[PDB]
Amino acid sequence: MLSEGYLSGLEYWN
Amino acid sequence: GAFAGRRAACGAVLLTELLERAAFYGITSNLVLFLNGAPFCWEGAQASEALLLFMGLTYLGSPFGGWLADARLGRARAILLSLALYLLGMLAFPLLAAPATRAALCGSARLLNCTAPGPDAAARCCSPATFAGLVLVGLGVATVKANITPFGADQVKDRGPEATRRFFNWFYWSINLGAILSLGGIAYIQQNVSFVTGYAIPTVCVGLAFVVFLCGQSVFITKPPDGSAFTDMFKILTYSCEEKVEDVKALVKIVPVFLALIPYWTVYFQMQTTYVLQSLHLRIPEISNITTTPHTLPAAWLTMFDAVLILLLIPLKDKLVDPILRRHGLLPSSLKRIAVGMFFVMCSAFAAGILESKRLNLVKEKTINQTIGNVVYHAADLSLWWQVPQYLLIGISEIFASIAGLEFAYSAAPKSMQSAIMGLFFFFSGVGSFVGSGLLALVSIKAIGWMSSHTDFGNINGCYLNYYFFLLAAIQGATLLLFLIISVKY
Repeated sequence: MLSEGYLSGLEYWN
Repeated sequence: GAFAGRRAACGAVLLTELLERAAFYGITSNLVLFLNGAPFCWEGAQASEALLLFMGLTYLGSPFGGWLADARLGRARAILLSLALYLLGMLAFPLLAAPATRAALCGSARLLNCTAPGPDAAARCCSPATFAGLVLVGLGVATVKANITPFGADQVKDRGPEATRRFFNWFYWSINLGAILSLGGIAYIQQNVSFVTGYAIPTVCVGLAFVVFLCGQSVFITKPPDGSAFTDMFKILTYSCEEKVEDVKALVKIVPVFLALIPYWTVYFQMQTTYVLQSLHLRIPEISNITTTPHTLPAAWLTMFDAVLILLLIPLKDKLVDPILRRHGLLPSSLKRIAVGMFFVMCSAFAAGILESKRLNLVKEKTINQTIGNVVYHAADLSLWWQVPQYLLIGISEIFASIAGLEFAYSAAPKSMQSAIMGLFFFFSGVGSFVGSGLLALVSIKAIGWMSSHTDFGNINGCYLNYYFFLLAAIQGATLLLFLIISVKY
């Protein structure tokens, strides 16, 4: 929940 | 030219994201406190499962909201309608918060058959209004969460990939900063100044987000719908009863780990709600230096402590763990990191269980009266600083488990199905929240019963919540052991 940050992130860093 | 234009566009998107995250973390923080503070005060675990179902509804509507968006309706118009319903709900809530509008909108107790002596009658009266507000807010934030990331994504992607990387670094930073600022300011206002203004500030926040996203639409870069291949997977699934093989591989690879993570998100949202409740029933310090009726240290401030540790760890976590865990006798894998996170959250749940047992043993002797919010809460002489260990464990487990799960899901799925696996992730998180609420309903009901006491509104100091915490810890440990066994045979 609080990490939706790094999660969209994985997405595009990808 | 192009720099300035795309920069203004992504900045508008960033402002909308920050404001929506702020409103969300504001309303979700002190919801449990206000649900028992207002005259429609529910019964403890009742407000707990209310917040649990709110979060579960959000995370369940997220994938369906994304489907509806990439469906017949337009993405930008979808975000517009989502923000409209979000503003509607965040305006309905202060109406419940303000005495005059509270009495007006909800309805007098003499018309809805609320003449029974007790606080349960006002709850029966004002339940539908609050539930409608909650469902509207949940659907709105679900669609917004599902839509806003791909929106700015395609808004920035057109130029170059490094632009997307910079924009989404800014996105992560703005999300975390909005979370921290919202938690701090809004929770302080709610808990120590006024519930009315405490909810009204999220309202003007959502209003600003809506108006800036409306005036941004003129200078935005719209995108027609693509097809929302969730319809394709649904068609395949219902007809079975080159997308075929990709679909089957994606599902067979994604569903087991997320099924294992369902109890983890259960215990995560349970952390949130029931630890807010436990801190309400624990000892709270005093900031009464220049204050009468001391301002209480917010459980949302404790959650801010958690989130700021997340922020301080994640980059440092990468930088230190990766090079050392490369050459380590404890080599990490995605599944092994998920297992480590599950073990950490099991330890945190065990610590919470022991803490609740000690709290009961202490309150069995004496009791103090700290007036958190506008209603008194019977507590024992045990400071809430003992919740910091379990909060830290749950935070580090959050990092480990969630990041490892997302890495495995993305590395074990095709490129196009990234939105599908994200939707399924949020869906299974909502499923976890629903399972948690259901488990709470089951442990609370008198059928077998572990903590009823006929009074759960403020008399939970005699209720056995530590038994439910230990039951959740045991379920988490069983899922961890099953994941370990599947790890052997794979």
